[PDB]
Amino acid sequence: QHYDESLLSRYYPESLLKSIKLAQQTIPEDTKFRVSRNVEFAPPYLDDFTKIHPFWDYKPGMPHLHAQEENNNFSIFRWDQVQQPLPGEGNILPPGVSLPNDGGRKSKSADVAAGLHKQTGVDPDYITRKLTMKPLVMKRVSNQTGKGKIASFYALVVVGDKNGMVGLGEGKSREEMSKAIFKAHWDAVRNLKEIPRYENRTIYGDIDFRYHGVKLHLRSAKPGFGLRVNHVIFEICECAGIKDLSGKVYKSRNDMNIAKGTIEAFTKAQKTLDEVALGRGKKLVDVRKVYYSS
Amino acid sequence: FRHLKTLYPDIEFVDLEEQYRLSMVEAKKRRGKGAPKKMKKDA
Amino acid sequence: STRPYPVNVEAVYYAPLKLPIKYGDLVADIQLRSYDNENLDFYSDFILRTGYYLGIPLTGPKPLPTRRERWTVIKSPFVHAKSKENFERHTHKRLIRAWDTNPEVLQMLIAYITKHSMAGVGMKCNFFQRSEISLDLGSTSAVGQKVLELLDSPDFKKHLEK
Amino acid sequence: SADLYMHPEKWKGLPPQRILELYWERMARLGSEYKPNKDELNALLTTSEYSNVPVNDIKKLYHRGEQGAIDIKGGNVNRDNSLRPFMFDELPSQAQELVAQHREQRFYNRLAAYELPLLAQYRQEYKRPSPESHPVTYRYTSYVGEEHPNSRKVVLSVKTKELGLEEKSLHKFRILARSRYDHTTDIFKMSSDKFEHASQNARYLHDILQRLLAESKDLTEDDFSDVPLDTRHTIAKSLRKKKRDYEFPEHWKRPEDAPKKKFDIVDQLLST
Amino acid sequence: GNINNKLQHLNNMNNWNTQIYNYNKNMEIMNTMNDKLINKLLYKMMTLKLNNMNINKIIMSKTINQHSLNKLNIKFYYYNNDINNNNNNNNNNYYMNMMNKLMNIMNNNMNNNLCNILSYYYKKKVTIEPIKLSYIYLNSDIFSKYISLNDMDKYNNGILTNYQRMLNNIMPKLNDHNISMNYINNINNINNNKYNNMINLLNNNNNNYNNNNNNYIGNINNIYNNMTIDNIPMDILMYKYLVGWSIKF
RNA sequence: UUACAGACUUAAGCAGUGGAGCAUGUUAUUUAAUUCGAUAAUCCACGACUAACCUUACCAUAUUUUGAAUAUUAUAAUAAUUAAAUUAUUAUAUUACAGGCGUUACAUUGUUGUCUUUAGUUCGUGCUGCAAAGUUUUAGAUUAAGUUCAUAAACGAACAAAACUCCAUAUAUAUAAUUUUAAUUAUAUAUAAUUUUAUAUUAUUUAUUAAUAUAAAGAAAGGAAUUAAGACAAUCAUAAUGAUCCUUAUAAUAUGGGUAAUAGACGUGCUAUAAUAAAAUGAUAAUAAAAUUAUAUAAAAUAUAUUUAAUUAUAUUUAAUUAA
Ligand SMILES: [K+]
Ligand SMILES: [K+]
Ligand SMILES: [K+]
Ligand SMILES: [K+]
Ligand SMILES: [K+]
Ligand SMILES: [Mg+2]
Ligand SMILES: [Mg+2]
Ligand SMILES: [Mg+2]
Ligand SMILES: [Mg+2]
Ligand SMILES: [Mg+2]
Ligand SMILES: [Mg+2]
Ligand SMILES: [Mg+2]
Ligand SMILES: [Mg+2]
Ligand SMILES: [Mg+2]
Ligand SMILES: [Mg+2]
Ligand SMILES: [Mg+2]
Ligand SMILES: [Mg+2]
Repeated sequence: QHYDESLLSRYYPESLLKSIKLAQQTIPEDTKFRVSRNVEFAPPYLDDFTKIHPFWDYKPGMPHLHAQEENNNFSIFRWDQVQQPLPGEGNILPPGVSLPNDGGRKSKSADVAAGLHKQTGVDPDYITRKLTMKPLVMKRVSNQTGKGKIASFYALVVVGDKNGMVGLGEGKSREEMSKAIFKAHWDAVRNLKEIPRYENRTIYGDIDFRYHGVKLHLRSAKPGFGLRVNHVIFEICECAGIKDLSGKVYKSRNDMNIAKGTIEAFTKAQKTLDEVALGRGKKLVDVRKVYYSS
Repeated sequence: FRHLKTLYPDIEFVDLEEQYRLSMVEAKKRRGKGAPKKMKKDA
Repeated sequence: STRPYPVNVEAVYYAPLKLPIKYGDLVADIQLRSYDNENLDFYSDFILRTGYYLGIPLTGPKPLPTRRERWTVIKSPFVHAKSKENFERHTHKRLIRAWDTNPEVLQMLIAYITKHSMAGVGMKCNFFQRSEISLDLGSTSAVGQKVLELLDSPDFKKHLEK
Repeated sequence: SADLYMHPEKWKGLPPQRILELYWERMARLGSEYKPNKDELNALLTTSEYSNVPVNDIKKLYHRGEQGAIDIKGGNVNRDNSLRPFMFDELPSQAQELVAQHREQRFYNRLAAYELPLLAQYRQEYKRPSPESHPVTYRYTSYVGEEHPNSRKVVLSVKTKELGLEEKSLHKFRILARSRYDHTTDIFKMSSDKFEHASQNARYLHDILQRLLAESKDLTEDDFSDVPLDTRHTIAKSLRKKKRDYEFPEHWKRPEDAPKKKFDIVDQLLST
Repeated sequence: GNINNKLQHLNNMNNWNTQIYNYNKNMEIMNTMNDKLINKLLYKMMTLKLNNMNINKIIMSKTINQHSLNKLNIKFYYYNNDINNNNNNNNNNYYMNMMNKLMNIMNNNMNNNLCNILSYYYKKKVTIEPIKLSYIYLNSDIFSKYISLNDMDKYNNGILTNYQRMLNNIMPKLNDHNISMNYINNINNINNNKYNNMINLLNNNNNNYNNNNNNYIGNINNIYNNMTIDNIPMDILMYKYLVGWSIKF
């Protein structure tokens, strides 16, 4: 289409009007333009080519194959910065990727909380605020292979909220011990269980439990007695919220099997007073508690 | 490269290939493996 | 009213326009050569656009037979195993012909396209000038000179004496 | 102005960035021939606020140079950020090559949109030389942007029957041209690249043409009418080119078997 | 599509460091030899010294010699780590560091610019375009030169456990498949935006006899509606993301 | 130590070759030199992109000595700069050196080679075992063969094959004012197949199946490149780095010679040992492709061998073309 100078003079710069006039006097209005399917001369988008883009066009004053300035008339005298910054926002960050501005600020508890929430539906806030994690066993194991000895880091950790909920987790990593602890912490939260506690301080009565080669003898204790038990049992009691306990481990004292045996004993070897009363159809009275009641 | 020290007096260029050779010469002098003094035709 | 896109900008998005040949007087042959076709074709398209505005009827780019050069490099084994790597170079050729144009306009075409040439493209131009049989004012080798000098030197004159 | 950078006296009153740009231009354009000037330093001190550089430092930096800055820094030990993490702010060099390709395309597109149309001012109407007064054709060759020995070559070609020679003189002309005449095409072609310049070679061929025509038109002594034209050279050339000189027999054509255009009402109705 | 667009493929001419064609083969051989020699010379001009203990090594890629009919453009990528004045001040705005002095003799120096010297060696106009790369892992040639020449104290007694770790955290591990599929979706969207534009411009009618020969669909604006420089170019550009890297010592 | 399958190889079949002369490489021997190229007992040291000079690395004789480089310090000749000194260039001289086909019994690195590996590792998660660990069906089916497809408390990613990609082939569009003509072509772009469907037969894991044949549609029938490791070879006269040795000589130049010697031996070729095969002749000229021509390709013609002429060889002359 051929347009009158008035219209074309309201959209295009004066410097380009002469070129438009000459083109409208050399190309007949009835020109049937054909599309080339061998050579693509124009870009894949529409452009009047009246403005120089700061990025998609050559930089004015910069030397290059098609620079029209004389060699003594270039205007780039500083070379410490990139001449043509990226267009638009200034970045090419892929959709769904984040610029790594900050590194080393992650909390492994928050990483465990986010992953478990997505995988199991547990509340992240409870994991990151209510739970305490204590490593119990940290050793290196090795497998003999044809290539050679392959070492691995083994971590056994216990987590708990100090209010009845405790869990045991194990983790392995061939790379570093920190990765093994992360997996163990992850596993421990998934294994969280509630343990009955008498007066939220001790166990119900005494427990004689056999876990593989470990013989566990645990006795309930008076208020203010403290934890007088194997060190492995001490850590578990701390996380679980057991304050008063006495006990002795016989036969095997393997730390790993003491920890698992203890967790199992607290669940499979205890019976609440309420559960005993309902099963037998009898009333069970705590004499010490009644003595100080109204 | 030898013409650069007069074309551009302001800039100080370093020839790493030449510099490497000169260090290897000094090293051999320190080990006693230097080059024999060349005989003079006058002799 | 939307922004008007004039015919000059629109032409860029379509195949280059060609002017009809009226008389058929071939005035120039422009042969372009490159080791790759992509710049060769793009530059050829630009020449057709330059000629159109200059009023030069142009034909082409006619593709001419591609020349293939080959080289075989025997490798270290030469044991009749994968012991001969092959290499090749292809010269791509294009011919653009100009018709019924005055010499001055033809020189403007060559000057402009020379100023805005692409990397790795070569250009040969054959100009054809029709002239009259009789013109006005029209349109010794080094070895021979030395031979005369040598034959005058005494080492040769001393024998030529008759 | 282009020469403003050479006149630091005239920088006073220019905006802060313009003065710095003119200071950078004088250093780049002069290089080792650069000598500190008071006027230049006076203008740079006026930019201590645009850059927030202490007015004292400017003076040292202007007289010391990089060493001065290293002293102001207090040390020369800057962290080695050679393996720093990528901030998705720059493009790979291979992607920068594809952007350069696109910068070139846009450069040519802009020329075709607004620069090529201006060439229409130089259009000249073809002043065709009459085919009868201008029968000779001089071919010149130009290798653009190259020094090539063949650029000197000039070729001259003409149809003998357009030379205005009588019958007897035309025969003598063709006899004396020998291998330079092709009877089949009637073309007399001679080329010369003996001289170093095309103009010299063009004159040389022109002079030979006049000499050949003069001898051919001087039939006072010999006309070489007894001597028949020798075409052996043309025959040898013809044997090296394949001749497809066979056409479909006319008595084999069956025009009655050609498809007959059918009647399409739609096209017949769409035309009215 | 990919090879018919300048933003979606690398021109084969770029596969060669000397981009030239001369009818005179001897002149082509000479130009090729001149490009290797100048490349070696430039490698020797990259090492600069301010003082005995301030040696700045600029890492330069191989040169791209673009030989056109009228000029020769020598394009190269360079990396420089500014270790002398890497501050937050604007003191660099009042002096020319050694790297700026070196870059300004390529074209700007009025008396002894390297371009004029080379213009006589090549007998043609010569321009030099230095292009700065900010990271050393954006060009394979620069990356190899840096390691080879500057990281020797890290791998001369085995590859340091920290050195290797840095060479493995350079880039976040982008998902190539998701990036590859995002690119293909954008192309389909752009391709379907132009087909819809024409289908609409045809169904709306923008000589019946001429309606069987010409293929002109209508105004350029309508055919390319919603296809501008602000959305098409950056989405189709290829080789935009580093997705893999293998280093060896 | 058992069993299984598949290899590479094997022999089988077919078509060529095995001795003679000569060409060429190696060995041995000879030689002033016949430059260099191999030593942990099967065999076996091979450079045909051109060794008269050059090449050249070897021998004889003669000759050169900071040499081809960079720098230092002097001396000059020269041009600028600066008020005669400075700086530039050049030459000469000076001394660190330069140079070295000297050294793998000169240590490492490259390079390329061969060589197995190439559906297997590592990682994430899940699951089993108190645990080291394992991740199970499965010692799956199928193909010439990861070939192709199934399947299991495993699932997925990366990895690489594969896909993909290019070439060829068929077709479409564009380009050529169809005398640069081969339009029966040239070369850009696009499409096509890793073919498809019905039917009968034989097997099957018998079903929505393979092997088969039958019918139909189709131009459709062949190739290329491709991972990372592991174990091993080569001096690369095809690039390095160090150490080590020569420095009036193990460096450099010239003339001539040698690498071309000849008892035996070996490899690889050429021409032959005649009639399913050799030799002549075949001009309106039976029928190609791929290349080459500015450090050129050389037409036709004439002359001589040489005879009517042709043929073959050379000379004379140097047409056209630096090229669809
Ligand atoms: K001889
Ligand atoms: K696992
Ligand atoms: K034809
Ligand atoms: K010899
Ligand atoms: K025979
Ligand atoms: Mg001639
Ligand atoms: Mg003949
Ligand atoms: Mg021919
Ligand atoms: Mg010799
Ligand atoms: Mg000799
Ligand atoms: Mg040495
Ligand atoms: Mg020697
Ligand atoms: Mg377990
Ligand atoms: Mg799996
Ligand atoms: Mg020999
Ligand atoms: Mg024939
Ligand atoms: Mg002849």
